[PDB]
Amino acid sequence: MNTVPFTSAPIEVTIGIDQYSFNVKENQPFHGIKDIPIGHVHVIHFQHADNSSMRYGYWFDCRMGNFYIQYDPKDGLYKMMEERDGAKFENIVHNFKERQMMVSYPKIDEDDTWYNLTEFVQMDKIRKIVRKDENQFSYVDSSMTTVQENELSDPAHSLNYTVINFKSREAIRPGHEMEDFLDKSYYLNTVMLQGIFKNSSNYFGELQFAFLNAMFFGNYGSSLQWHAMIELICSSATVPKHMLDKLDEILYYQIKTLPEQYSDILLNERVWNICLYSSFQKNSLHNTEKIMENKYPELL
Amino acid sequence: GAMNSSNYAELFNNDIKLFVDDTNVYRVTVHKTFEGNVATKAINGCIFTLNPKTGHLFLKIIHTSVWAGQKRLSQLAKWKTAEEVSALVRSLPKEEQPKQIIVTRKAMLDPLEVHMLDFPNIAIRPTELRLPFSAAMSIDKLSDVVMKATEPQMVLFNIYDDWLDRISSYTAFSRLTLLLRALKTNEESAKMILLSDPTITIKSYHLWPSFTDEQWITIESQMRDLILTEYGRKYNV
Ligand SMILES: Nc1cccc(CN2CCC(O)CC2)c1
Repeated sequence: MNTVPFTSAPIEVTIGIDQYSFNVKENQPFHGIKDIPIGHVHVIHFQHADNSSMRYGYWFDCRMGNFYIQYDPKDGLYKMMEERDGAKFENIVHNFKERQMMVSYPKIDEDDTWYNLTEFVQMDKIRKIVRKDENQFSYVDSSMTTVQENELSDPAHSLNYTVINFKSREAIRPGHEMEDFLDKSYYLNTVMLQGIFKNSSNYFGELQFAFLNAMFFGNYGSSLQWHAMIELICSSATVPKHMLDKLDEILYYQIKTLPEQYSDILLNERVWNICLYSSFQKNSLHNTEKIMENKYPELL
Repeated sequence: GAMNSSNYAELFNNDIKLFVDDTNVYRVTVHKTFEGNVATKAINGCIFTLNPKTGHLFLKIIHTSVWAGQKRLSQLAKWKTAEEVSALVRSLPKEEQPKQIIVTRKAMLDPLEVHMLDFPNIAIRPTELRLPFSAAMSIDKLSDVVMKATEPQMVLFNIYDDWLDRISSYTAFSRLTLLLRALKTNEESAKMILLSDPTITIKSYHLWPSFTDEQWITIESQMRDLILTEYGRKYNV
């Protein structure tokens, strides 16, 4: 079990770790989060009590270093940093635990939610979507735009998701215009899976990461990307059987975890109704269709 | 954006543009079978591709053989249209290629966009106008070349005959759309109007009769009256 200590909490802030969150008051004696499960990426995220504008946060993996949080009063935010002196870090953590100034990552033992949301998400792949190579952790916020968004303006602060565009030469083979537009299997299997992602696990990891940034930061281009990656599979007549089964599990847990009051903005009516009821794969997402109908029948 | 009443004069500026109408591409008669089921028999069709500034009509005849063994023909018909329009553009010299293609039905937008991906600078536009180009098969010489075709064929016509020697393109297009609206609302009456006088002939190289300027004003009045009436007989007013 790993720990992310906090130097202090000088401003009132709601702190999230994965799907958990807690309120910390201005100058409350808060010194971090302990008992964080090893083996998964994690995200620690912030919403200041004053300016609910800009949710922001950090993706990290505790196996890749010792990370802590420190408020910067010049830039006005909680920053993640790496401590390279390992003895300095154990001593800090051990003192803060001894004084019991840390919250415990509150996982229920039966609960596989976080694993299920991050099954294919790898820190190495996150760092290619979020380019900041001097850090082992990745900053994301509500306002960052995607590469595809910038094509339709700061490149260093962009989310470099894989561009998917159904009316593009990459998607459409010359002389197969109608075939490839109505059945996207070529684009999914050859262009994207074989060509770009190499395997379905990297595809799913990007899809899961886009969902999580949409959910935790309200990042709009991330939501567009998550829906595009669903629609590309659902609009392919020929999908490996293992991918469809895993997609049904992936989406099931995403829909299960979404806050009910945010379904109005995070869920695209056209994609979901097309995917569940019109597409080639309309009959292949049994778990997802059942939870969607019982939880968001209005959308449909 | 879409073409509508408000930006109507853009059709007659000097940027090359084409209207594409696909309403006569896939044409069928519905009939009963010996077992008393219903079946379709396709007949020859056409793509109606028109330069509204010049009167140039690229009439691509769609022979029934193109449907043989195919499924979902109404859907294929929009993609076949887009393939043939794209092939036409590619066949034209660069300085004759359109800068915009306006489709008369919105379901053509995606098929044409996908077929024209090689031409990113050609704008594909819908229209809010309810243009009467479906009535082109009520023009006798156009209907005649479609029905006689034994193979795929492109046939070229000026749909304005020689009108542009005497009138502007705006006025020529208004005349054309009036004639075609009349033919669509009441074909028999419209054709009676155009031919009632035997002394006015259609030149061998023309589609419409050789009316004088005065006779066109009378003709145009008669077609207006028809369209109001048939709107009477239809809405009882
Ligand atoms: N659609 C189209 C394209 C180019 C030119 C013309 C004019 N053309 C039609 C009649 C032929 O006897 C020769 C003249 C029409």
